[PDB]
Amino acid sequence: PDYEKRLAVLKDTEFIDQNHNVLLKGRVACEINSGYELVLTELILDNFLG
Amino acid sequence: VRVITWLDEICREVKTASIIIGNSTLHMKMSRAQELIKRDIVFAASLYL
Amino acid sequence: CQEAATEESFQIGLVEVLMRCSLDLYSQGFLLKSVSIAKDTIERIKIIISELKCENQQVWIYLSQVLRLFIWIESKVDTLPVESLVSIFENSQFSGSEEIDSVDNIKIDTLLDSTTDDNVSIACKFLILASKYSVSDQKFTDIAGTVRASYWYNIGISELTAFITLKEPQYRDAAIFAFKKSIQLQSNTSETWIGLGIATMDINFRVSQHCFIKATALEPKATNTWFNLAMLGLKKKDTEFAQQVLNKLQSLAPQDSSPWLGMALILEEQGDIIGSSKLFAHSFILSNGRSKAAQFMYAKNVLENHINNGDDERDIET
Amino acid sequence: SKVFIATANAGKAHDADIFSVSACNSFTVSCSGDGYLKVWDNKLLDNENPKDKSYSHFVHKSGLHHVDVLQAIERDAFELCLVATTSFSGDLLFYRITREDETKKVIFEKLDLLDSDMKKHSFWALKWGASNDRLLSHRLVATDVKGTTYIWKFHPFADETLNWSPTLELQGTVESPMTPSQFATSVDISERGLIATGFNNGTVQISELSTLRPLYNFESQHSMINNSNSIRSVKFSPQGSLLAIAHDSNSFGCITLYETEFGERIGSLSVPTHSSQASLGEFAHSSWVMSLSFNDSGETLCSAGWDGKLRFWDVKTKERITTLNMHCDDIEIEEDILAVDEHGDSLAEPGVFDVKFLKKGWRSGMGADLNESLCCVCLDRSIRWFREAGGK
Amino acid sequence: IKDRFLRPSNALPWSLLDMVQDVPHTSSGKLDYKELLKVPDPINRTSYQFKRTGLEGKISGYKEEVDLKEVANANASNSLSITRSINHNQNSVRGSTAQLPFTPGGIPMKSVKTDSGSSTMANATKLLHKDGQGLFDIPEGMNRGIKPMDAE
Repeated sequence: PDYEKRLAVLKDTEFIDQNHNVLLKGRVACEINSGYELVLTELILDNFLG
Repeated sequence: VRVITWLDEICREVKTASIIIGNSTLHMKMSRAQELIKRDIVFAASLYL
Repeated sequence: CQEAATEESFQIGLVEVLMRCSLDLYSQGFLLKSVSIAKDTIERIKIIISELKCENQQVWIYLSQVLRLFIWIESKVDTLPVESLVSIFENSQFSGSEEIDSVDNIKIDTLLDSTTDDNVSIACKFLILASKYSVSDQKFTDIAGTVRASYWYNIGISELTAFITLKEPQYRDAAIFAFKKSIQLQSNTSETWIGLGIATMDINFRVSQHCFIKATALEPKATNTWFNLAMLGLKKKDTEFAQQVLNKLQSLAPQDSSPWLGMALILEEQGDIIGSSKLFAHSFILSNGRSKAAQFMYAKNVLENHINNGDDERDIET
Repeated sequence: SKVFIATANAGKAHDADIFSVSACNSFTVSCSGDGYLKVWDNKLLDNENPKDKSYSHFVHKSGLHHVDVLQAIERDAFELCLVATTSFSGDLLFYRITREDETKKVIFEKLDLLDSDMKKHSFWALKWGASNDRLLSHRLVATDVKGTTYIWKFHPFADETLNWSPTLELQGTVESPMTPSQFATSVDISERGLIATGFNNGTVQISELSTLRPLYNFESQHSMINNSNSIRSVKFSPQGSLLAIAHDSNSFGCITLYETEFGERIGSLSVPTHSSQASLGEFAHSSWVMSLSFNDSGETLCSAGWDGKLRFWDVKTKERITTLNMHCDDIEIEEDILAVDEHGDSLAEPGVFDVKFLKKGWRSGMGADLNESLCCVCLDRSIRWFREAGGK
Repeated sequence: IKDRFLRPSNALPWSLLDMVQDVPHTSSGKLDYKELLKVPDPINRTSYQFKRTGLEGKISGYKEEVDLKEVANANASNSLSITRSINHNQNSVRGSTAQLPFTPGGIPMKSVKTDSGSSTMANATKLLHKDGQGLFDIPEGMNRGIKPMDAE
């Protein structure tokens, strides 16, 4: 049940799509093994890093 | 030193992901960082050979 | 090979092993050196056909594949030592086809004196004959359709390639028939769903969309099926479709050059150039001469940035 | 294979700049601008820079810029070992080895092989060859101002047990095929027999030594400058048919991979190096590159740069494994350290001249089995050694 | 003084390389873009196998066989079977997460064929089925459809 609630946030944050499969956000995030992966994933989007 | 090592691990992890996403400049930057931080005491000899 | 004079296991195995030496290096980078083996081992293969006394379907598949490294790549037209392969049919046994002969009307020993013998077309015909005219299951086991259902794929694939390269409907027709009858005789192994989709949808918008959409059933993941669906961008004209289909590709498996290439094309055709350029360059970096358009379209887009400006020669990056 | 570490070090070897190194199983020797030879011993004691286990020798007034050693075993009559060095003037003085275990008094013979007429051609980029009964003559290739390659069959033995009779000879004169007349920069042989030749205008022309055969050539990669493409070191894989070319491009270094038959550029060995601050391109090193070298197998390539950087390039899949950084402060003992040169410049990133591998059982200073050891020499008159981690 | 500046260009300056070319869109369509489109590589359904002579038969006699399971040997689709072709793009351990992994033991991976049609492709092509004698309109996952040439 809690896992299914973790899916609710993972679907809302747009990492995995609503049909429960991985998107580009989820793909890029798949490389990061650290615990603070979601913010880090969100850091790479725009030219802010450039 | 540990922190620096883990940063090397990160830059590696992000490098792949950077490539995957697309931005080549970003990848280069990651690998520029990966060039500079890997040296001397940070990655010294493993004295157990 | 020096020890074993003429045995069925060793020297047939020498074809099965040394064929992929070519393909590997082609995939890696080296072509002109590695094609030498391919050219040389054909004559050896022929020599073995009579010596070892084993002209099986597997051998013909192997030689078909080796030949395929003079079709997917066509800068080795000057070397081409495949002109003396009609004697291979005289050396080996000849069972002969039934349905495939009626489509194009080209025999085993009726493709030498052709209408203006072009070299590429010589290779293409030697491919066509090699795959289609092979012997039946003589002293070789089987189990439910493996004799003439998998072999329709061998035919249909070769014929499809022949169409793709030369642009002739005659072979296309025999590909279509092959993939229809294979479909009839199996319809569960998920390779017949692709070729049929590819070939028949060249005629009009969606006759064999039944085949090409539902390839994903027993086949778990995609490679060329979702990429070629981007042909709807001009064979129907829906722009969002073109990119929204490739989203699923680049989300699941972005490692290949193809989806990157396709998106790059899509972004280009609308309006944007710099992002498109970036995409194309990235694709090139990924592939490194894996796809055709990976090298071509890169050079194109780069040259498009340098039309109406003329930057300074003292810039190193340019 | 991964990252190497200091097995042994040295500093302030010669009076002038140490332009090249020459290593083998028995010993290692360096040549320099003042023009001397110090034959450094391989077998050391535990945790000590020898220094005095490298006996000096007088050679030339002008200097010595390139050097290489060769070893062989023709018969039981004499265990073969031979050295030859090139000068700024351009005379290839041979040096015959005659060693003792205790004393180590390696005095050389007064070797003047060629007459005065053949020395019209200079001698710049020498390179020995190891032929294990493919061609009985011990191969050797040099260059000159006119663009020509000469070989010298040095057999002291009998029958074309074995009586003493040292001689000089010629296998075949390979000239500079390209037009107009050109300066031959560098050249090296191969184990298979396909022996290409490099030039000062970026083109590498493929050839053979014995047959006097010029095969084919290819165009350079962007050549519009004054010194557009200058090939420094052409090198080959010891087993395979690949060709690793090292050449320059205004400021930057350029390393390219080819093959002997086709001669097609599958890729150039490059990484994200610094160039134009933000907008990068593709180069091997940020500064110039001189000496490339393979390991015993022919997989890990190692280039020597002008920016004080060694980089380990994987040949099987074109990508760098890691980078070893060279500084003046890497020298062990305090007295030999030269931080700043006499004309006012910090030597934190000195010019690394010649890196060269030492295969299984050559070096054995401290903590090394049948190892793939390495040596290196820099602009600050230093000489250093490295080793593989573990071994087995 | 009397050479360096006033001597004209042997090459051409990039400022005066604006009259070089024009770039047509059409090559001289659909087939023009996708030249790479193609079916997968030829299938080798059969296989050469050679057994033994008899009692203590150290390679002499032999008899052949044929095999069939899942699909072609490649990590792009899946190929969870451990006997798979090793490509020239893999490290000692890490390499890349692109190529799909090997089998897990113990836990049931639910994927049974249930046949010697009937129920081989059960709820695979039957779920994705809509209009016009199985003419699958939409690519599955999303909702959109297709529009013929009359749009533009």
